[PDB]
Amino acid sequence: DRGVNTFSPEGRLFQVEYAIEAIKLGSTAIGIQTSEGVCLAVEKRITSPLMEPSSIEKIVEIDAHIGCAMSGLIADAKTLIDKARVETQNHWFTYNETMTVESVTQAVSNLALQFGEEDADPGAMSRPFGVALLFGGVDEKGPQLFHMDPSGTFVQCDARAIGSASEGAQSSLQEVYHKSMTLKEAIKSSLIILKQVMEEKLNATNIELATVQPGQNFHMFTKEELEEVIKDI
Amino acid sequence: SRGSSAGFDRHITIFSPEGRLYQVEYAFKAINQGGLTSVAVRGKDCAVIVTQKKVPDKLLDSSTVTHLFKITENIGCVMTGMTADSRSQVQRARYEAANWKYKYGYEIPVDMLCKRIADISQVYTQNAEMRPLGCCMILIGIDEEQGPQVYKCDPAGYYCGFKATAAGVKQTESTSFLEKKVKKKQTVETAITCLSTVLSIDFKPSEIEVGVVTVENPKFRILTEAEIDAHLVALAER
Amino acid sequence: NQYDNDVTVWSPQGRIHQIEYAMEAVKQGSATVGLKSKTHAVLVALKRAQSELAAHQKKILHVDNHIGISIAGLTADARLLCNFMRQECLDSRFVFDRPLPVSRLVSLIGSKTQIPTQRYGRRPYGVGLLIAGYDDMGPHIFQTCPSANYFDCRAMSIGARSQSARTYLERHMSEFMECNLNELVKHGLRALRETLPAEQDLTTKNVSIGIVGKDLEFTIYDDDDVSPFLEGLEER
Amino acid sequence: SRRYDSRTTIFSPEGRLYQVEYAMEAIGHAGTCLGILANDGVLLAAERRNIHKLLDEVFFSEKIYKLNEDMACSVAGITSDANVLTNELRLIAQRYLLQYQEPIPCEQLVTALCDIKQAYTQFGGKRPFGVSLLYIGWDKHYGFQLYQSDPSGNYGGWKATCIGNNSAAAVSMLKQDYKEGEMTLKSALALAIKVLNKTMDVSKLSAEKVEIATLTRENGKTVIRVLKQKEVEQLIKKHEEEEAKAE
Amino acid sequence: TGYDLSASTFSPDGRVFQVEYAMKAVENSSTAIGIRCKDGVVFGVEKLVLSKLYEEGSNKRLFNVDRHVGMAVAGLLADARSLADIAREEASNFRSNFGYNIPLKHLADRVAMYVHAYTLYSAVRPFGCSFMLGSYSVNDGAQLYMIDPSGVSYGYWGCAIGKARQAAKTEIEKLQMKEMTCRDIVKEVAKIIYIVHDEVKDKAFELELSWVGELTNGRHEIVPKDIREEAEKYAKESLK
Amino acid sequence: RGYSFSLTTFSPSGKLVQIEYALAAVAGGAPSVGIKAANGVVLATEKKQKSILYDERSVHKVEPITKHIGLVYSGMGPDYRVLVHRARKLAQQYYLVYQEPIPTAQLVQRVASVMQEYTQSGGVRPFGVSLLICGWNEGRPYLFQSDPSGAYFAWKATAMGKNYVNGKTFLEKRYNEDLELEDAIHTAILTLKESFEGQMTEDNIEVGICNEAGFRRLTPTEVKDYLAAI
Amino acid sequence: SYDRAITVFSPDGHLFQVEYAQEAVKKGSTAVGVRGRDIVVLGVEKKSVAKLQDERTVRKICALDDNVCMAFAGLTADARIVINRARVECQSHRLTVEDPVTVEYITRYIASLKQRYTQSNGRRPFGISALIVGFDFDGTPRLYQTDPSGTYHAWKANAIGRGAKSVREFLEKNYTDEAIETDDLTIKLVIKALLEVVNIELAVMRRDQSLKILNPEEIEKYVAEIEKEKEENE
Amino acid sequence: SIMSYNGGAVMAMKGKNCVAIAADRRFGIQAQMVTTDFQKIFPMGDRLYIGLAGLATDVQTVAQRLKFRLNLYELKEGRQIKPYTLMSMVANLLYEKRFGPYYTEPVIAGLDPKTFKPFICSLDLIGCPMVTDDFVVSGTCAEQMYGMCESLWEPNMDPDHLFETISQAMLNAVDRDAVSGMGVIVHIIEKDKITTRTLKARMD
Ligand SMILES: [K+]
Ligand SMILES: [Mg+2]
Ligand SMILES: [Mg+2]
Repeated sequence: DRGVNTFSPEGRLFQVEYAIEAIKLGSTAIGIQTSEGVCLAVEKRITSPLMEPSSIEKIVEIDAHIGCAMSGLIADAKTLIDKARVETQNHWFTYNETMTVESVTQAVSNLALQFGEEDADPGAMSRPFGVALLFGGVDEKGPQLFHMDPSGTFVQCDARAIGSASEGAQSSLQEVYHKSMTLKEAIKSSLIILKQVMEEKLNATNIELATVQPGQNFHMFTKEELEEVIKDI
Repeated sequence: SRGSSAGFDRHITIFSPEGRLYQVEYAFKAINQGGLTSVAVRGKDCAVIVTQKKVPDKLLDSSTVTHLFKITENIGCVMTGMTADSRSQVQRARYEAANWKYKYGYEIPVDMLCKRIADISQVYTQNAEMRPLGCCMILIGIDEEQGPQVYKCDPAGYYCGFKATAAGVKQTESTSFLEKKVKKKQTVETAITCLSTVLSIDFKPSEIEVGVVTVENPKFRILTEAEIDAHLVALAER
Repeated sequence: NQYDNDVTVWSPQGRIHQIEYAMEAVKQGSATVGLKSKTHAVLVALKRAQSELAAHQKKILHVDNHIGISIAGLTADARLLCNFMRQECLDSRFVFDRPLPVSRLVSLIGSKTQIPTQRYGRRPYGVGLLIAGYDDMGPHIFQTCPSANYFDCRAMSIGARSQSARTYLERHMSEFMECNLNELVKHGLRALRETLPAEQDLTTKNVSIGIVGKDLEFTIYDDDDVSPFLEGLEER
Repeated sequence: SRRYDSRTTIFSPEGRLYQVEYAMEAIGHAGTCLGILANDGVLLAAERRNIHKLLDEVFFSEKIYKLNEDMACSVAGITSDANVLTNELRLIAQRYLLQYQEPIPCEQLVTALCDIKQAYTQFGGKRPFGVSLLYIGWDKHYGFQLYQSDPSGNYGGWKATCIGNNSAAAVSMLKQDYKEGEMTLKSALALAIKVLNKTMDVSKLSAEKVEIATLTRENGKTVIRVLKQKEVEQLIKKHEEEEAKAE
Repeated sequence: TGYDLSASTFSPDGRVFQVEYAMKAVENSSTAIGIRCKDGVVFGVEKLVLSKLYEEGSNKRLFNVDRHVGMAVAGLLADARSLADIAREEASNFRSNFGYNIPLKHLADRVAMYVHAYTLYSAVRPFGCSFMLGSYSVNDGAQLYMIDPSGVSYGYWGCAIGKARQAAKTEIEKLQMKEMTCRDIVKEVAKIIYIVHDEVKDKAFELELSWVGELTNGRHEIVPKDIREEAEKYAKESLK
Repeated sequence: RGYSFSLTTFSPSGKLVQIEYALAAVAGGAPSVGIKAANGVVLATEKKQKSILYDERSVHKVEPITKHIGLVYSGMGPDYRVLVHRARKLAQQYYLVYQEPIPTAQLVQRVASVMQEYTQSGGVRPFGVSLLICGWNEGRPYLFQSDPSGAYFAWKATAMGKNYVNGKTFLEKRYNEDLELEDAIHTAILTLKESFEGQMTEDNIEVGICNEAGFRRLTPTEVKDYLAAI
Repeated sequence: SYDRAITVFSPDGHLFQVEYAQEAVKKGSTAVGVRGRDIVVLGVEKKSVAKLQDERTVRKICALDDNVCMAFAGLTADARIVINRARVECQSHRLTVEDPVTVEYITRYIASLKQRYTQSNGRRPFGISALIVGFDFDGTPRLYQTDPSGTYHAWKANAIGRGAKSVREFLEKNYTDEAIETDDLTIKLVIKALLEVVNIELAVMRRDQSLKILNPEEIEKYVAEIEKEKEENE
Repeated sequence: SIMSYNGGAVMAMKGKNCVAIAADRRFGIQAQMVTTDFQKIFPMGDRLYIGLAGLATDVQTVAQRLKFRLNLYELKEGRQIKPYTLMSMVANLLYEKRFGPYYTEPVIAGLDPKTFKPFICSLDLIGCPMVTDDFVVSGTCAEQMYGMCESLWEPNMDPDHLFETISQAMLNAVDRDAVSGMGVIVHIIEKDKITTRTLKARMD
């Protein structure tokens, strides 16, 4: 036993590497960035028919122009999402403008590595967050997707998958992704790929999908709108 | 029991199964790492401290090699043990003495200063996060009612007033020498004779340091080489 | 093992393993090169892309008009340090109405990063910086480390396979002081290109350049803006 | 620092709090202590461990503590820890009385203390208090009551119960002899001596070795009395007389 | 050892190995020396060049800690620099509270107590550095102090720290420094550095020289370039 | 800012071993005796006096807390000194609020409670001492003991430190409740003689008494007189 | 103050203190919730029986506010703490918004409390799960569950505690429109679910009508009425 | 004046093996009477009472805070508090607020719980105690009360004569004070009993 801020001989923080291992236990989430908008899609991973599927939220609205898909330890993600929300509203309060997707991601990523046990203020964070995040949104740079992991590294991505089946899903995303791809193609592609990589047979109640478009605010798809896109299978 | 150990009782100041504090016992061994011995004796008229002055090098400025310290103008001190620890305990003593005078309007009694330093050492024997200081302090001064005083405290937080005493590598041999001498019914002579016997050296005046306080001249005084020489010469002629 | 988990435990060889292990974070970052002439300081960096669809990682950050940095090691520590540096530069302009001298900023980094190397439960910063600046004493290239030590450099390279860059920089450093700016950047790029596997080449996707000097505020060049520096093309 | 930390407030692999369980072993070895609810009162009966020697007998009891006008308690476990907790109970009781100008309902006092005990098992990295308590009292909401709490900060109300040495054996005896809805202070006192006579394996039970306190109501006022040694001898005699008719 | 993981733990023989291990970090450092003479103190440092890419001047190991006090260091350089800041703060505060240049002895004792405080606790580690403090004034004369990681502080006629410590001390002992001047001693400091330098094991070094004396009017200053170079030339030619 | 975790914890068998080990320090300490007479209390202790070099009168084991309360201990002396200072400070705090000298029992409760803290509080060990506390208030004598756990007990007579088990059975076959103070001094000294080794003088035992006139140490010359008859 | 990290990651991404808190829940008394059409029911296993226990003092079903209540499985002391914090919060919400809390709101509050105790220095996680039930302003009935990790979900019906695995298996097969058409059957569905591992404390909340607890004479009616039916089925 | 805002008067008086304490019954706010049964004398013991005049909110707060402290004292000590000791306890509580005081000036009357010796005292609002062998007064009609007491009080009065004296002293005092009165309550405290009376009194 050793402290939460110990480096390994390879130059990584044990706790961060281990938090990255927790992401591999999460459900798969997919993001795709097109010139017409970004879409976020996530495997819900229903563990019983008694569970209400709509009470699983893994895509969340940050602001009207920004959504967030998460994988890993879901409870950990709450404080990050709240922080993203509060930051975008603070930016709006002060500057009377919308915050960029990259700025929101950056602010959240600055919380990654703020854990420890002797510097330590309240009972502030004792360990890293076991979460990866995809922030998808629209600002004046146009449509944009960013990925963040527990190390605080964040980066823009044309398409990205996270969670258990991300290696495979990412391989399928390299194959289908092109820059001139439409949003409706990107939606179908991501559903096709979730279908492959999911352990449960895909249907309209065990996935979630959301978009953000230049024209339009963050939109979570309904059972009915999902059924429409599921028909192509 | 008999040298038994459980848990962390050799690493921090917790009780061993016998009720011992091994870390405190080890602080006593740290005292002997310096390799020096110190002696102090009290008469009716004066109190004296003598210690070894080892200057192997001579690239050293020998005026800065000393274990004799002024605490107040009337309180002197010899430190035996780890040097930096010793210096720290001297600062604390100076601070305690100045503060006493500020609050109470009269010079700290030697017994009170010693007690205070011992009470502070005690805290390190009971709180796990710091070590004891590996050092021993002997204090001399004149009290207005009791006369000359010598006091010693140690890393266990024990303290006492003495007729004579010693510290460091040859403590037990100096104690025996002083015991057989005190058992019968000149204070600087006794101190330097004791030290010279137990080390078997017969000193040059630059190989010891001597500090005194007297009823007539209560200001702590450090002897010069010449003054020490005059005592060494006076002993040599028996 | 009993000496390698705490920055407050000296080993019997007079080492602190946690600091050495933090230094491995920087050896594993992608390489960057720093060099200077009489008039300019330039940074050049290789950016990694986690996949083909990911964007290449930022390696070069603006600190003030007269200072920029290149990073290797944990990005999050790089951002925290860069924010500290930015703040010290603002403070100095607030108080004195003049740029903070580069050597004084580097000292401040040394003090700040040394602190956690001596306290229980804290850790070194796992980031190494190359710092390009210009002030009254002319161009500078400094290097900072997880040990909190820092160095003033004619040129330097850090990160993976940077030993190759170092060897190129030594070979040509007697030329640097009198290079015009294009020559100097060409030198940086060649040193960086030595760190690359024989198959791999410098592209506009993977090179980032930072420049400051007598005529020029700290400026960052990415993507289409590095093309003028790459052609260029001395080698073979 | 990490190296020396016991880690007193963490779970074991089976969802257990080891320090709590070990405290409960300390209590299992302490002087036996029972309480019995009757229709017209409540009692506590405890084995004395300060018994005897050249001891001096200076306080009104050894292990029975008055908490306020309407409540008393007894303890089993680490005595010094018990002195901290009973002192805190008194304070909680007076804080309630300050604020509401009526006495603290018995259950609310127990609960307040149990929250402190719980906290010591969840944060702070300290050892828990090695104490179980029986509480007796009267309040205007539920009348005569008896409660038990333990080092986890768990508690419950009881019609009769036991803590300390040979508890399991005492609770057997009570389950059989205790008449729900039909006990008096006189029948509960006899039952107490019966159970203490079984559970003190220190064979021929004596008055010098037990403490009994009763809590009753008289003229709209709560009365809390520690039985004198003449009353305790007299009840032991009536239990010795009662063993035969049985022959 | 059992036993050697914390400065708050004595070993059974009464040692504090975390302090000893810090001493080892200094004893692996290249050598610095100080010499006190008739009219000042001179410092010299063997500054290893780990790369030819570094600037001539980089990793200075000689610092001004007040206008009248120089500091010469060996060991972990970040710990040394932080100690130079403590010394600076102590001298600055002294002037503010009492109104005059801090006496060297008093600054040495104060900074040594600070070093000492890092040798008692599991919460912190000992400094991995030893350092010398030098000054000159008309009232106090030339003074040279040295402090090690235990916080012990002594005054010296001549002193050496780092890996060729003992070899340096035996060369220093051949000088009659009491009767010599700074202008003479620089040459001898350079000479001694070239002797103890192991030019097989670790090629290439810069010599770093500073002084404080009558000839600088009690100011601590770099030795001027032309004088350094003549002392280097003397040292080099004395070797051959 | 400290070690915040406890250093005394429960073992699997429910023991607090740091306290048990503190008790072992007490048991290897120098002997102490307390006897409650009808009209007074006596405290006596052996001075572990090696070397003729000590000034015997320079430090004391038997100490006044107030005019009417005194102390002795067995175990580690420097720990005792801490508790003497706190008891004194507690006695004055009480006097400032109530303007009445602190009853012996109230003083013991407050001191025991400080001892309890050191069995639970972060980063410390218990005290390796047991105290004996004597006093006179409400026209009546008191004798108490307080242990490293912070538990206390009221005694008619007791012994602690080396050879205490035998001291207690000695007192058991020798104390009565109607015994005068001058006689109780005699038997206290006899109880120490049971486990002395070395031949007693008035310079290597220390005796304190408590009665209506208050608490004080006996002088060397008073002890010497009681030592004639022993 | 105690700044030790207690819950940390292990090498394969696990938070072991949280998993151990979860083992404490699995050794707790079984608790079952079913969301009916216009009723919501909670029931819980024995505790000990024990003839001498005052039944009132050990209920494992608790009102949070007029329109929300909960049951728990796991460490009872820990539960009391969570319960009081939620009660405090229901009153804050009422204060600052002048509506009663939704069942979700307070579920979400309890969950983030629990999550904080998995990511804060000096604290172990809470050793409990909770079933939280009630009605929103619009009349929609609600059953939520929380666990020591701070995860929370809505359920049609669910169990927690010892033998939650099998009881959840039973509910999956037995929860149908027919079993919850009326209130009597909804209540029976809970009691049959418990009798599968199990005595039995039980309580109901009707739309608007506030929390009724049953009643050991009214309970053993349903006990005998299911027990004799699982003998005909042999 | 802050002390005249609610008005009110209390006194205590010493006899032969007995003490008396009395108070007016008015609670008013400046000119307005609000209530005529307001309690100002609080038992602190079977044979020991404290009467408080001054600002009514602090009369109540001091009584409640004191009782808190006394209840803990009695639980922790063997015993019932001595009169002199209650005085010190009150002094201490008031002087804690030395720089933002409670606006109340108490009187204490009791008998020692062992010796049954009579005790009276008063304290000022920052806790200066005054013990006397005759009488003490506190309130808006202190001068009126001193005139009566100084003229009527004699030594060694039996319970009956003590009652008549304290009553006549209070009644005639408060009848020269606009903001004291609306009734008077008197407690006579003896070894074996407490006698509590309300007096027939002017209600203007
Ligand atoms: K210690
Ligand atoms: Mg009137
Ligand atoms: Mg009127």
